[PDB]
Amino acid sequence: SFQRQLVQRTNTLNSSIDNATLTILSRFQDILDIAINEGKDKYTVAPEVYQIECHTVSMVRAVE
Amino acid sequence: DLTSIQWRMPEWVQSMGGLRTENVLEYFSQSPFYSHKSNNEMLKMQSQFNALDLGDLNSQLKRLTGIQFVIIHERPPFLWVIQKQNRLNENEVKPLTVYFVCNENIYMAPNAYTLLATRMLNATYCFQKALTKIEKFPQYNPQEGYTYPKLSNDNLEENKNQSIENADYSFSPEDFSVVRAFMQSLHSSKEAPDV
Amino acid sequence: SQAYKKELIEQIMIAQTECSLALDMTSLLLSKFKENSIETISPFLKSTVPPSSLQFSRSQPPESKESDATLAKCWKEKSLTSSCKFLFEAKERLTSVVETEHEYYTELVKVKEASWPLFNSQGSNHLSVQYSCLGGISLGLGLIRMKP
Amino acid sequence: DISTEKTVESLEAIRHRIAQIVQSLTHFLAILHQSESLSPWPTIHKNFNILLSQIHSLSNNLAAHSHTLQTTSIYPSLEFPVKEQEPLLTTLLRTKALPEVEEWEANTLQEYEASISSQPKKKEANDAYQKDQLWDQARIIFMEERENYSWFRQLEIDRATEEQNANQMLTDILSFMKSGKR
Repeated sequence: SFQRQLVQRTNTLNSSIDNATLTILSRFQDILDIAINEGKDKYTVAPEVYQIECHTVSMVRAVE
Repeated sequence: DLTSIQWRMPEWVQSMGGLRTENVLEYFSQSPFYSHKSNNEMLKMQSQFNALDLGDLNSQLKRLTGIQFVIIHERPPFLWVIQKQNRLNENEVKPLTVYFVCNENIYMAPNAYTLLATRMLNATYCFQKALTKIEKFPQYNPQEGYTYPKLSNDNLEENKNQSIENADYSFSPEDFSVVRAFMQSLHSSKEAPDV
Repeated sequence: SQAYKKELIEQIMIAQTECSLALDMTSLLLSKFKENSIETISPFLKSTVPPSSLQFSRSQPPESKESDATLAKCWKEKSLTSSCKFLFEAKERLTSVVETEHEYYTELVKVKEASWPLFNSQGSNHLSVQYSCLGGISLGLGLIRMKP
Repeated sequence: DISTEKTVESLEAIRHRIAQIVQSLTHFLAILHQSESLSPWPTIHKNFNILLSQIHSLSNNLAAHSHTLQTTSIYPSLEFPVKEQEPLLTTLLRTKALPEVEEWEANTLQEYEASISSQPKKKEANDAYQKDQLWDQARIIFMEERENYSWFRQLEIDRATEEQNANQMLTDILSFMKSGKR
């Protein structure tokens, strides 16, 4: 039918939107979880850096 | 520094007629890893003085608490395991760092977490490098996808499927075609006489 | 060109090796009894010696240098600075992209204001004009090529 | 003795993580091999996300068990001849970091000590503790604040009822043309 086509399309649009926004906000939100420094093992710090950069790239990507 | 570093005195071991039981401990005495505080040291002093006042090893070691390097295991004529320990009681003892004869060589036993985290370090570092090399490279444009600017094109010859049906007459790139097939047909043909 | 993936292959490969050694030594470590990990090792290693070479050793944490704690700070601060520079740079290039953006669809407004048919193309993604709107016989289309 | 079981189990999980990440590496190279040109970006970024999921899963896997991992040490047992495997087992004993990595570490310490030169007796790690607490508060306020904001019409569904009565009305009018009945 003519209706459900535009409707489901709208569903796709809203889906992509909420997914992108939620992506950005999530990636930023977890950086604060990564933000902790003191008390960590020297090795444990290392992955977290790459995690920061990857979260940032994920943010800019969802922006795209 | 006192970890993975190698050490050896092959002329010594060759001089000994090969390691046996006490003499391999003497080889540990040869080692930089050897401690003056070790019960083996003061027992060595006891051999220098009391001499006769000695009883094998463990019967002499276990009753004399302190730093020790008991031979828990061995693999003649190659490996010889030597566990460090610290006696407290007739029963109680603290296990300590392994040292061993890695064929006329001595290496301290690595901690598991240190090397697992080491490899994790190496991997995550390769990941950081993996990200940094390609950052600032996907020249994005919403209109044109993830462009990668280049000196020249070929080389090799979302749901945006919508377009007018018949199209023709029309235009639509076809930015390039067959030009690769020119020269490649030429080289496939240059080998033709060879074929 | 290509050298990026060409080097990246070396990077991921070497990292995969560095990890594979862990996978193997640990598989040997847990194959001391269970068959679950002996299956996973490379035959080249299984060809050497039967596993369970490793054994427990309860000996100290042991200890850590204070400078490592300084590294924990130094890495993270640089990472955060990299984060801010990254976000700022991305805002810059995206601002330039918007500069490219406003120029175009406004032109499309200039044409649509003059009442012309408009249609999307293939993967080229540019909108295109049905220039033969007055018609005659055959259909006609034309992409509005960007000309920086 | 009992803790050895803790090791076998925690590493039962960690080896699984290693299987996951190495398998991801195999799949990743398997993707890059498919390309003759450069691989498309989105798949690549997706791959890095898979990576982050894995390494984060492993760091999480380290847990309190990591302390137990610290307690342990690596030595060959009686079961293992070193007749030819010695050169490779030494590689297995190699807890040493990649030389470029430690080189980078010296590159970090040299400049931190350079900061110490520019700032002799001005340690701030202690202040950085309460600042980390500031991250701890800022994150919580950041979480709670987002919920305050709005986040996402049956009448449009009712439009279908409009089409419905329009349809029955069509049945009515066709009945009319058929018969003139009203």
